[PDB]
Amino acid sequence: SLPIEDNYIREVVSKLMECVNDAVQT
Amino acid sequence: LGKVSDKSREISEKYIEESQAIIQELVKLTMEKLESKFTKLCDLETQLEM
Repeated sequence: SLPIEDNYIREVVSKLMECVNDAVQT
Repeated sequence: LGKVSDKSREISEKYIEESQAIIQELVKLTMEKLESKFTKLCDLETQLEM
């Protein structure tokens, strides 16, 4: 139950192919 | 780019077949209103002559 340092608490803490397949064709 | 262009050029045609299907509706929907103005005007064909 000893408090810890504050600077240690602050220390521990498929949509791609759907266009390519349509850009290769047209 | 040509692979775009003709691919676009058919899509424009897809709206032309749209657009006349709107236009041939207005040529319908005007006429009844024009009919709704003949049936009033043939009233006056009597009344003025009265």
